[PDB]
Amino acid sequence: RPWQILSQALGFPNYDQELWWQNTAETLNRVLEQCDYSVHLQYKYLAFYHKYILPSLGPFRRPGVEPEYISGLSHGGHPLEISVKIDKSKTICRLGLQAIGPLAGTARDPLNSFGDRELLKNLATLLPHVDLRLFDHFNAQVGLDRAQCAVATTKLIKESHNIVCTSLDLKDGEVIPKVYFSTIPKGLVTETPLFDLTFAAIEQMEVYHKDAPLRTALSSLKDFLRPRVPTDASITPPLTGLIGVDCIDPMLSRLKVYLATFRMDLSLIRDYWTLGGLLTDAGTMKGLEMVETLAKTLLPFGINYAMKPGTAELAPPQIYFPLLGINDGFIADALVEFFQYMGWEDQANRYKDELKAKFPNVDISQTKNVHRWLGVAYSETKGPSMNIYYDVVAGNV
Amino acid sequence: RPWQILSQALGFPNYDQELWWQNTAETLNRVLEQCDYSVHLQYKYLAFYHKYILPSLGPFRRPGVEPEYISGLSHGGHPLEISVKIDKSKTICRLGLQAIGPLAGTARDPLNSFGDRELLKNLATLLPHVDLRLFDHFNAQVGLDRAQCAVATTKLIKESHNIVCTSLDLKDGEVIPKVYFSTIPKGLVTETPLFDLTFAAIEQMEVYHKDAPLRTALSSLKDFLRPRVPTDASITPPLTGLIGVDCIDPMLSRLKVYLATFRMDLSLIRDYWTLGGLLTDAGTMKGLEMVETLAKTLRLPFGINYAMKPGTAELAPPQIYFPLLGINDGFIADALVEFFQYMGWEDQANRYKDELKAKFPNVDISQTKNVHRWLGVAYSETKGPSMNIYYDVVAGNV
Amino acid sequence: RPWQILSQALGFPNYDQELWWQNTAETLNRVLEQCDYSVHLQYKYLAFYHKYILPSLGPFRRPGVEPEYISGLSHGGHPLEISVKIDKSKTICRLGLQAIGPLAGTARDPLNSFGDRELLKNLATLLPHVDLRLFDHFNAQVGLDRAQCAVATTKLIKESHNIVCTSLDLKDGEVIPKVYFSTIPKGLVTETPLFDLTFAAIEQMEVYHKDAPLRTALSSLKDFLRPRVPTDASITPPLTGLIGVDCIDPMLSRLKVYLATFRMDLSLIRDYWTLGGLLTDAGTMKGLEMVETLAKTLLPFGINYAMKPGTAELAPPQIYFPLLGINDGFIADALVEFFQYMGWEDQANRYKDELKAKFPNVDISQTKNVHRWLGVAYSETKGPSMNIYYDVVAGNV
Amino acid sequence: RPWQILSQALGFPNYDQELWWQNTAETLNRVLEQCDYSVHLQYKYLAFYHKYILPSLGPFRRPGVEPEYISGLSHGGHPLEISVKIDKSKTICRLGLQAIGPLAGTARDPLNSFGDRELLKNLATLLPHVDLRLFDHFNAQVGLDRAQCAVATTKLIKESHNIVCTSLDLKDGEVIPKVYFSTIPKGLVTETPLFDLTFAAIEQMEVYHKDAPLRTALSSLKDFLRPRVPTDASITPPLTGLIGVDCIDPMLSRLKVYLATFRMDLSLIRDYWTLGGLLTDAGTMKGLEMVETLAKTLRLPFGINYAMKPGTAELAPPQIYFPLLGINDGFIADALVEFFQYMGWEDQANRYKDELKAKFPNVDISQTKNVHRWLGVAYSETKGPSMNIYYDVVAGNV
Ligand SMILES: CC(C)=CCSP(=O)(O)OP(=O)(O)O
Ligand SMILES: CC(C)=CCSP(=O)(O)OP(=O)(O)O
Ligand SMILES: CC(C)=CCSP(=O)(O)OP(=O)(O)O
Ligand SMILES: CC(C)=CCSP(=O)(O)OP(=O)(O)O
Repeated sequence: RPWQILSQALGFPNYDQELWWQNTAETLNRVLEQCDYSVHLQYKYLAFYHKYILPSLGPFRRPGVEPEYISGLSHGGHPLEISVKIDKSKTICRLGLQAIGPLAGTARDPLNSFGDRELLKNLATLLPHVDLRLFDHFNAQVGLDRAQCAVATTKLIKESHNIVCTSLDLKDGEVIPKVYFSTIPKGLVTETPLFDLTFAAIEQMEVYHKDAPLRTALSSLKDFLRPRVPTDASITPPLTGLIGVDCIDPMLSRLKVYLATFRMDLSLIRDYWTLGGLLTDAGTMKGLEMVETLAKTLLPFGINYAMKPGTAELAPPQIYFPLLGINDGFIADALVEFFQYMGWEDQANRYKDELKAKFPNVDISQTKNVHRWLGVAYSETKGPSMNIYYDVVAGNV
Repeated sequence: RPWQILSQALGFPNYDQELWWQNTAETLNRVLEQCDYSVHLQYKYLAFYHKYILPSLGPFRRPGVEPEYISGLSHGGHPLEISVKIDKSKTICRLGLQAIGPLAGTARDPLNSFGDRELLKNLATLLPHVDLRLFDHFNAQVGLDRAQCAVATTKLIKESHNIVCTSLDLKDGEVIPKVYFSTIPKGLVTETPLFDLTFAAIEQMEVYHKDAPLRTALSSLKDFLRPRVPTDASITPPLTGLIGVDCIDPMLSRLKVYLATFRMDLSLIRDYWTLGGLLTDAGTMKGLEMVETLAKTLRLPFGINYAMKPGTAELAPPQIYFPLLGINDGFIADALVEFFQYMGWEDQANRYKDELKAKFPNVDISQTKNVHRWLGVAYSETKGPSMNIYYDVVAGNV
Repeated sequence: RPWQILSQALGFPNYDQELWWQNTAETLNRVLEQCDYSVHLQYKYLAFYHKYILPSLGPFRRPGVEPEYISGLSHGGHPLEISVKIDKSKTICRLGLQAIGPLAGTARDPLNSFGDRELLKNLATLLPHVDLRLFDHFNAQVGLDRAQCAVATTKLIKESHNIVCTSLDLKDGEVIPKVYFSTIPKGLVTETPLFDLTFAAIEQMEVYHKDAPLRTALSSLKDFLRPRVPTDASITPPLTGLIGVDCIDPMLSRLKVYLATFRMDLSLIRDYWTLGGLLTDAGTMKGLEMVETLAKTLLPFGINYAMKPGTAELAPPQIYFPLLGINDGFIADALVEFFQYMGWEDQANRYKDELKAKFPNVDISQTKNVHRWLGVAYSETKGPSMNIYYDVVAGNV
Repeated sequence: RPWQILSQALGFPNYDQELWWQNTAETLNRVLEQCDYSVHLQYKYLAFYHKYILPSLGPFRRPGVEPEYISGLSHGGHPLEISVKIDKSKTICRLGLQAIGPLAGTARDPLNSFGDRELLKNLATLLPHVDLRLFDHFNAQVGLDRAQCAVATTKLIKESHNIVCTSLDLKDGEVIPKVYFSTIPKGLVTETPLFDLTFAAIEQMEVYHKDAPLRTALSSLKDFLRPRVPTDASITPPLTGLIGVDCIDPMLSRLKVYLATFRMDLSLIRDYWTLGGLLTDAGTMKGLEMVETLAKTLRLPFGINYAMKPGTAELAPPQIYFPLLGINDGFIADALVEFFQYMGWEDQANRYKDELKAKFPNVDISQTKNVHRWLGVAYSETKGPSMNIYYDVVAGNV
């Protein structure tokens, strides 16, 4: 099996990397098999994961060994998630991580400011299509000096001592990086409103200055958000908490503005999904039925407005439902029912057996931590989609 | 001696680092001694150099071993310079380099786009006051993807396959990084005028949006440069070829706009120094006599560097850089002694030649023409006159 | 293809490693395909080669870039060879290299004394069955301090500034290391006879002291060699120039004593093969016919006497014929004829097309450097074998 | 100060190295100052420590972070000791460590079999006089394959999962390595008596075969030890538990055979020191009074170390090591002052307590019982009396 072959061939530089492999790689290889990646792509991705991702993941938190840096990405504080993006026809595997520098969570690096850019630099000599210009732009806008980072750690819980995180889409035989920047540490430290920081950083992008359509989309977005998020410097949800970009040509990159809120009823779902009455068309409304049916059939909620250069009109967001604390057997039964509702008969018939087989060390009918998030979207061109985000480590124990 | 002691204590991870040390570290230790750094600071800076700078310098170009990446920083293609900044009261040592990545000058990294940021990342965990925000800003504005980098190499000579370089001021017991970004590769690849892209990148700075004084200074600078540099996309002089920042809090960083030109007579020196008649005050005019006297007392382009700081609205006179490559180093030393006497820097005059000899003991500096590379001169209202001398250390040692 | 997939997944830490891959890995993957290794084993070996062997190979000598260390292993000074061991039924791929330290061929490391042990140390945490005790034993016996190493470089050509080299058999899904130690630098520097050094080092082995059979074999070997090699300190072939061991349990390791000579006529072949009349049995004589037929159908010659603990009697040696300077098209036609002589019809029918396909950048009917060595052996239990050693780099240009 | 200056210049690759430095480097710099090393040598040894020793020390065991490998070298499981060797005329500083590989104490490396040789390889390219031949010889004789290593861990406590450790004498402006190999894991796994395997490994040395004097010394040693240590495979005292060599030319290396025992009265001290009546001369007998006086003036085993050199046929008296773990460090200091007065080392007596305090400023050394770990004493005919004091640096700093 590819994960086993690579272990045999490569070994491990240190014990932390060995443990990360022993607790994630079998699962990943299972995911890639189940999403119908060829064997050559299984090897591609697993070898990549070994060489580039294992060293970025830092120490493997476990009984008796408490890392200086604790991630918010998972229940046990491990900076890793594996996610699937499901259509009608295909499923795509993705990794989400924080790349942990070797002084992270200590005075020389209080918010783990460097690990993600170091990974991306390695990715840029590895991969011909990786572009760091949007990364560098937002790092310059929302990054903090060391003194500022220290101040931020006094005002945030241990699981939120971070500015950046990274995802890698394993798609089209390639690795496609995306990054997300948190606005919160900068908001806190400079006592600037999150709304102003977020849009100030966006409006200084080189692509913003060249693309009139993007400027039109953002002004619509701004007009929707301005009345709904704080005008002052509080961290009072609903709030503009992350900015997302693809690490590709800035003209092709999607710009992502993520709201976080703890409150989500039907009125709020409607309001977010339709941008307050702005989107009334039949595609948007079909999406909204889907989201409402999902809520019925079933950490902050997330609303992610994604914009692309050359497009003047906003689309409906992706909405993220937190699943931490809900039984994983129930979630699986709920998703099967939702998949039948969508007419995704093949996804419905396989979901629960393939979930078991991803996570053989665990009884999903007893766990509550393995599904962490679910995102749903509807695109005008691409159709409906579902993202399921798993705490791999929780599922491997 | 410190450079010897660190060799014995540290050794070398590879032969290229050993050769770098053997061709630069004696000289550097000499310079620090001559600028009256304490012994503890000599160790501090030499140990730092060994740990952080040696691995960043790449292969040591020499007969039989042609690196894939050739730097424009020195005559022999070595990515290193050492410079001294001389006042009346003190002398400061500084290093200039390019941090060479391990695939530099090959298809995976045609313009050496990553080494400098990697060095700076290491400097940020080392040093409590290092800030990368201006670095990242300009890297986003003037940097290029791989395909663009490959295009750029087809339009530039081998010595100009670069976007960034780094300097380290060894001052106040600290290491203070500065970086410089070339506008040329982006100008060439996007077929944009250098003036436009330089100012477009500056005007998108976070500090530009917060600081009215800086905007005002740049607006005056723009009015002066717009008529004097190309409005088209040519690389002809005078041109806006580099943008410089300090890797510190953006509010305290100096923003530097560097012109390169090959033509420099007395009228041009006047025009640059006074910003075309804009500066007429007595401090400016004293600076101008000094610079005129230097030009009289004495290939690469001339440089003119306008340096602007947040919170200051008015432009100051630039620093002017005289190129010295190809002029005998014994002559340059005699000229500098005379200039130092003119300034009333009697102590600097009396020591300059003997210290020059002692900086470069393994080569007869009176026979060479490549060791002094540049000379910069400035006058500040608050600081007084200054001189920067930039040496091709490797040419002084091989 | 696996070599391509790994390139894509892994990239390269530096340009030298990239060039080594671009000039050897396609060939290796071709060899492994032709010897019928499964795809999973192709990935195993190619991933291993990338992680462990590429960094050990040092700079890639090429026009404009002259390394400080020049290896004798190949025509262009590259420290690599790939070899095949051919039976009737199977073919085994092996790598031979010198692991180049980062100060090799300079004053801090004049004979490249450290790179091979550093590779083996990495192999010992990678592989459960690797044993370093025989390595360390012979390193202690024939290794030299820095001053001695400097003296040795003044008395040897640049291509002989070495004490150790390494081979890796790619067999049974495993990597099996072997090492060879040169007696010459120590002989030269201490003005000790090679015969005395070689046997002194052997007789101080822990296994020699425990195994009466081995002591009996070596005393027979000593009685054969003593009259035929110098009693003085000259490097006058025939001479005892290398000692070989397997990096496994000392009780299972074969101990190999290699003679080098520039003179090889029928009388000498006979004398070496039969240990001077000592071996007269029908197995030995069939071997000898085979070797004689090979010579007829077609750097020093090599004679390698291999002994194993628990066996009191000597076996016939392996004899190594240097092929440098003989046309590679001719060698292929000669080997095809020899394979027919042996009744290895399948090996005969495939040898020349598979040779072409290993080395697609080159016209074998014009080159003289690609076959470097041929070894032949006959074992009482295992049967006849042939080892062919290729200059991979010469074959890739 | 040098330890501060190197921190500022070098920083740390990871937090474990930072913590090591923060808990040992001040103390080390203190020791070097107190032994009258020049400032240049302080830098030399501190820079060396940073580059070569910090990464070899592994994780820094502390509350909340339990490393996979736990060393027996110190009370807190930290693989480091600092020791001073005191004469009448000088004091020499030495480091003892285990070089912790990155899979140590796990299935891929159960007895930490590789870190020490990796450090020594780095030392061989650093230092012109380092020689690995004796290291490799004993590693071949007493080392174990992985399966054997896993068996050994089932028969030994966690603090004894080791085969090798390393010491570095900081002497003559140089670093001189020594290594020690434990015979215990091989004794246990092969069910061989410790006496037999110790001498079997020694007798296969290349130098043993060339040097009649060394063979004669060992033959006398064997006659003395054979009746006193087990003839069976038990780990009971007295036992031959370590073999020591210098990593230098085998002809100049001292070969050290160390006994460990828990029982030490005046008759036993006499028996060990005189090799059972074998040594009766006036130098030996003066040494013996000294050692008797030390025992009177004052848990781990006692150590007795017989040290033999090629070209010497006759045995000398051993060095005897008194274990001090569990005895108050204020008391030990008062005892040593008294012993120093007895020796007529008035200067050593007058400074010992104040320097002890200043070596360990972040802990009150009068309250601790773990800081002095061992005391060794020797007498040479050619060299005079000596004392080695071994400190648990980490226990003195945390
Ligand atoms: C960081 C979290 C929990 C979600 C980010 S939204 P995403 O990038 O995972 O979703 P897409 O890949 O854009 O479909
Ligand atoms: C890199 C070159 C040739 C010139 C840079 S100007 P500088 O930064 O060296 O001069 P100052 O340090 O600003 O005085
Ligand atoms: C070093 C050279 C050219 C030959 C060594 S003999 P070998 O080990 O390659 O042959 P075997 O693998 O023992 O059949
Ligand atoms: C490692 C331990 C506890 C004792 C070793 S004896 P030593 O080598 O430290 O003493 P000397 O350096 O030989 O004086």
